[PDB]
Amino acid sequence: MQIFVKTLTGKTITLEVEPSDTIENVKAKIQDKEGIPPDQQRLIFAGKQLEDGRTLSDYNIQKESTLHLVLR
Amino acid sequence: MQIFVKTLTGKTITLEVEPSDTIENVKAKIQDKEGIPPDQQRLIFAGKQLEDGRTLSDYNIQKESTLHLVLR
Repeated sequence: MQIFVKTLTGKTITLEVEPSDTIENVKAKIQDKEGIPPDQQRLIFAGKQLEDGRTLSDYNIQKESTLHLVLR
Repeated sequence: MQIFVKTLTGKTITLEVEPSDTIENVKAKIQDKEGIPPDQQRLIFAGKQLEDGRTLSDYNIQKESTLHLVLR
């Protein structure tokens, strides 16, 4: 399924993922596309910070869901 | 002066502040508006995490500056 990630600068990125994909895997996909190291990235969905040891399905993230990316 | 705070969901909040306002005071203003407890909020500006014991002027935050809010 496709998901969207918005940046602090107003950019939107589209990613192809599976509900069984891990958050760490998602961060890795972002690194590949934007060059941002996973340790400097924070992912938020519906006001909650997503953990690297959990999956998309655990957060009930559905197709065309939009995640927010924060930089540290 | 007015400042802007963006959320992980893409929402933008406008706040009225003074350069002498403390970060803790700013968090308190956000709590009043969004109901998010200050202990669950992280404020970032120009890539730096703002501390509760410092003021806006210390970070050279000027009118119409945009801060980023992160949830924990």
